[PDB]
Amino acid sequence: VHLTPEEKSAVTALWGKVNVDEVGGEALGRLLVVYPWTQRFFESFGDLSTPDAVMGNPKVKAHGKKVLGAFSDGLAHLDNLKGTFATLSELHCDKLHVDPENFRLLGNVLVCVLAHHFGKEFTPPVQAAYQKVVAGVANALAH
Amino acid sequence: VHLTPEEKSAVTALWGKVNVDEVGGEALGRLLVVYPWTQRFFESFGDLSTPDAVMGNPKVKAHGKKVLGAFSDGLAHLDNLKGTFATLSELHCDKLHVDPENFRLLGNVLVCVLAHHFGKEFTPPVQAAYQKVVAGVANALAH
Amino acid sequence: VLSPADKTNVKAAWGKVGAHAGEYGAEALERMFLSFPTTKTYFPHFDLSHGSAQVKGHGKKVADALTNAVAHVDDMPNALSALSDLHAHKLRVDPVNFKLLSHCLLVTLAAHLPAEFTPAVHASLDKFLASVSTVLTSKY
Amino acid sequence: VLSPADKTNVKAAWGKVGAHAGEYGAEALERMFLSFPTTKTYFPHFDLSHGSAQVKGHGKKVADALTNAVAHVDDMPNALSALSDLHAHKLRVDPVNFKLLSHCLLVTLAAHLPAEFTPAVHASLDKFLASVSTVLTSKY
Amino acid sequence: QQYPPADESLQDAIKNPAIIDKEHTADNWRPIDFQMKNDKGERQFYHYASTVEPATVIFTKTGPIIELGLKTASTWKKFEVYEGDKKLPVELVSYDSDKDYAYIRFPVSNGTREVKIVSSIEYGENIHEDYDYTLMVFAQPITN
Amino acid sequence: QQYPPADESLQDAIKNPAIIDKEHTADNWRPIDFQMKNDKGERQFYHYASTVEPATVIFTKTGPIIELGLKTASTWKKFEVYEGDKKLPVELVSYDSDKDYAYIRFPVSNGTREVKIVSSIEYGENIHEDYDYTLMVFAQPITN
Ligand code: HEM
Ligand code: HEM
Ligand code: HEM
Ligand code: HEM
Repeated sequence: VHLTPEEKSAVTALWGKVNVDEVGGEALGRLLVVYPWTQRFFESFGDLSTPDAVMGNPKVKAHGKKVLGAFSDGLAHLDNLKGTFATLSELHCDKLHVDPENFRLLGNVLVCVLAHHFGKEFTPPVQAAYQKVVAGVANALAH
Repeated sequence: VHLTPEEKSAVTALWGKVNVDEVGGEALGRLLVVYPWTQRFFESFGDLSTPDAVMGNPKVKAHGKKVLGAFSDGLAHLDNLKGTFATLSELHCDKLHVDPENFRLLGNVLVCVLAHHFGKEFTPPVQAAYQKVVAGVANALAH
Repeated sequence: VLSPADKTNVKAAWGKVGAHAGEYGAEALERMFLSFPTTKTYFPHFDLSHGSAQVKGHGKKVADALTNAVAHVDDMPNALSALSDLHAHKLRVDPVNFKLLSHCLLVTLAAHLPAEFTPAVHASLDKFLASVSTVLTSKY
Repeated sequence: VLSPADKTNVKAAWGKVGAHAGEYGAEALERMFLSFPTTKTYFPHFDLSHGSAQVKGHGKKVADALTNAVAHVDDMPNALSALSDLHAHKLRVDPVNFKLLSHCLLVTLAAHLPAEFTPAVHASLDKFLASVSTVLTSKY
Repeated sequence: QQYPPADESLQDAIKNPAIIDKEHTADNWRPIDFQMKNDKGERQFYHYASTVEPATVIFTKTGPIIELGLKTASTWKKFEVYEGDKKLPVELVSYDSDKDYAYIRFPVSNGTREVKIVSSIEYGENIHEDYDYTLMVFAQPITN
Repeated sequence: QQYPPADESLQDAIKNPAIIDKEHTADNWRPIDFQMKNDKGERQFYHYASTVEPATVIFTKTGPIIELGLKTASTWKKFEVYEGDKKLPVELVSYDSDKDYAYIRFPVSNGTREVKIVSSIEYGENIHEDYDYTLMVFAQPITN
C-alpha cells in the first residue's frame, strides 16, 4: 500500500478511536446479511437465519474481533502485506476455498461500518485512505 | 501456470491447428459485442455500432491477431507470465486504464471461440488446460 | 436486462437445442468440475468421476430448469422461485460459481451448435445466463 | 431480484433522505473521485476540484434519477430507459464503476443516516443499487 | 371465506382467492393524476413510490369511485382513507399476484379535491412503521 | 390510422394507438390449456416460450373465440392461423407496452381440437426466421 505520511497519520488517528470490540462484529455481521452466500462459510457458527440472529450471535462477534485485529496488524507492515497475510491467504484458499472477490466485499463493508460509527468525521479524504488499505489487504489475501 | 507435461502437449497440439489470422478477430470481435462497454477502449477503431460492423472491421481483425500472438508468446514462458506480460500490464493499467476483470472476460471469450472452431475436439480435459492458461495470462496482465 | 431481440435470440437458439438439452447440461457440468475444481465442493454427495450417472442425471435437471427459465424469461423470479430457494436460501451458492457454469454452458453450445452460436446469439445467451444467475442467487 | 421486504426497506429509507438527496448524491461522487481516481476519466469535461459546481449539480441529477428509480423499482427498465441509453449505448461505462459509486453512496448514507442504516436496510440498498447498475449498463 | 378489511390489513386481505388476479375494468372511467403530500408539505415519498399513477375515477350511479393501485401489497398493513373528517369504505377488488399490486376502491363526493390517508407497513423481523398522515391531492376536482 | 393486419406484421400492428394498453376482458370466458407442436411431433419451443398459458376461450353469439397472448410482440412478423385448411381472421385487441405482450383473437368452430399456425420472426440486423408449421393442440375440444 502506497500511502503518504499524511494519510498514515489520518488513518492511524481514526483507528485509535475505533471500538474494536464492536466494529468487527458489525462488519462481519453485515457481510453475512448483505452478501448472504457468505453464511455458508460460517455454518459452524450456528443460527444465521435472520439479521437479528446474525448480529446477536456471540460467535459472529467473537470472530469479528479476530478480523479487526487482522486489519490492525495490516496497518503495521503496510509495505509488506503479502508476507504478513501469507498464512491467512493459504487458509482461506486451501482449506476454506473462499473466492477472492469476497475479500473486497468485506473490506468495503468495514468501510461502511467506519462511516456508520464516525459519521461526518469519516471524511472523503479519510475514506480514500482506508480504501487503499482495504484494497491492499484484499490483494494480500488473494496472493 | 502449473501445467502437467500432458496438458502442455495437448494445449500445444491444438494451438498448432489454430487459424491465427481468424481466431483473434473473432475473439476480440465477440468481446466487444458480448461485453459492449469494452467498445469504449477501442473507439479509435471506428464503426462499432452493430455486430456485423464489429466482426467485419479490419482494425478489429488486425488487432485480434496481435492479441492471439500475445497468447502465443504466453504459451512459451509459462513459468514466467508476470515478467513477459509486464510491459503490456503497464500499458493496460497506466495508459488505457482497463479494469482487471475484463482480462478474464476476453480469456473466456477466446475459449468459446476455440470450442466454436474445434467442436468435439475441444474436449473437457483440453478446455481445463486452456482455462489455466487464460487465467495465468489474465493474472499476469493484472500484476 | 434483455432486449426483445435478446429474448428472441435465446428462444430461437434454445429451440434448436431441443432433445439434446440434457446432453449439453451434463457436458457443461463435466467441464465445470474439471476446469474449476472448487465447484466440486458443492457436490460431495456425488461421485464426480467422468461419465457419472448422477452428473448425467443432474445435467438433465439443470437443462430442464434452463428450458423453463427461457420459456418464462419475461418473469423468471416467479418461474424459478423454488430454484432460488434451493440455491440462495439453502445451498448459499457463491455467485462466482454461476459465472463458471454459464461460461461452460456457452463453451458446450459453441462446440455442438456452431452455426447457431453467432456473435449476437452469444451476447444474448451470456446476458440471459447472467439474469438466471442473479435470480437463483437472490433471496426474494 | 428484490423481495417485497427489500422494496419496502429502500422506499422507507429513501423517504427519510428527502430534500437532502442532492447533498448525498454530490458527496457520493466526491468520495468516488477521491477513492477511485480512474472514475475521473469519465468526467474530463468537469472541473473535478473539491466543491465543484458541476459535481454538486451532477449529484442532484444522480439523486433525482435514483429517486425516480426507487419510485419505479418494480419496473426500472422502462423508467430508466433514457438513462440506460446514456450509460450503456453512448458512454459505454464499465460496470466496475457502478459498484464503486454504489459503495460510495452506501458510505454516505451510513455517515448521514446512522439510525436508518440498519443491517437489513443496508442489504436491500446494496441489492437495489446493483439492480439499477445492471439496468444502466445493459443495452435493452 | 371471511378475510380482514383492506382498511385494517391489506397484506391479509390480498390472500382472498375471490380477488386474486380478478378482472376489474369498469364501463365508464377516466384517468386522474394526483400527488401524495406529508404533514410538512413535502412529497410523501413512500406513498408516491408505492402507488400507481395515474389513478382511475370510475363513474357509477351512487357517485364517483376512485381506484388506486398500491405496490408492495404484502407489506401494507393499515390503509384508512378519510374524506375530510368521515371515514370511507375501502374495498379490495383485485390483487396482481405476479407483481404484488393491490387495487383498492373508495367512494368520494362530487367536487372532492383531496383525501386523507392514515396507514402503516408491517413486514420482516417485526419491522413496523406508521404513516399517520398522507394527503392525496387530485390534479382536478373529481366529477360524475 | 390504418395499420397492417396482425396476420402479416404483428410488430407493426402493435404500434396502433387504438389498441396500446387497451382493456380487453370479456363477459363470458373460460381458461384453456394447450400445447405447441412442430412438424416432427416435438414441442415447438419458440411458440411454447412465446405464448401465455393458459389461453382464453371467449363465448360470443357468432361462435367461440380463442384469445392468445404472444410474447416479444415487436419481434413477430407473420402469424397466420388456419382451422384445418381455411385461413382465420386474426385481430389484435390489445398490446401491453410494459412487457411487449400482444393479445390476438381468432374464431374457431365448435368442437375444434387443433389449429395450425404459420408464422415468422424478423428483428435486429436483418435476422429473419420462418416457422412454416406449428400445431396448437387444445387440452379439450372448444365449446360454446
Ligand atoms: C480482509 C478480510 C478478511 C480478513 C482480514 C480475515 C481474517 C481472518 C482471521 C484473522 C481468521 C482467524 C484464523 C484463525 O482462527 O487462526 C479467519 C478465519 C476465517 N475466515 Fe476470514 N478474513 C477475511 C475475509 C473472509 C471472507 C470474505 C470469508 C468468507 C466469506 C472468510 C471466511 C473465514 C472462515 C470461514 C474462517 C474460519 C472461522 C472459524 O472456523 O472459526 N474470511 N479470517
Ligand atoms: C489477455 C487478454 C489481452 C491481451 C493478451 C492483450 C494484448 C494486447 C496487445 C498485444 C496489444 C498491442 C500493444 C501494442 O500496440 O504494442 C494491446 C493493446 C490494447 N489493448 Fe489489449 N490485451 C488483452 C485484453 C484487453 C482488454 C480486456 C481490453 C479492454 C477491454 C484491451 C484494450 C486494449 C486497447 C484499447 C489497446 C490499444 C489498441 C490500439 O490503440 O491500437 N485489451 N493489448
Ligand atoms: C444455470 C444455473 C443453474 C441451474 C439452472 C441449476 C439447476 C438446478 C436444479 C434443477 C437442481 C435440482 C432441483 C431439485 O431437484 O430440487 C439443482 C440442484 C443443485 N444445484 Fe444447481 N443450478 C444452477 C447453478 C448451480 C451452481 C453454479 C451450483 C454450484 C456450483 C449449483 C449447485 C447445486 C447443488 C449442490 C444441487 C443439489 C444436488 C442434488 O440435487 O443432489 N447449481 N440445480
Ligand atoms: C447510481 C447509478 C448512476 C445514476 C443514477 C446516474 C445518473 C446520471 C444522470 C441523471 C445523468 C444526467 C442525464 C442527463 O442530464 O441527460 C448522468 C450522466 C452521466 N453519467 Fe451517470 N449515473 C450513474 C452512474 C454512473 C457511473 C458509475 C458513471 C461513471 C463513473 C457515470 C458517468 C456519467 C457521465 C460521464 C455523465 C455525463 C455528464 C454530464 O451530464 O455532463 N454515471 N448520470
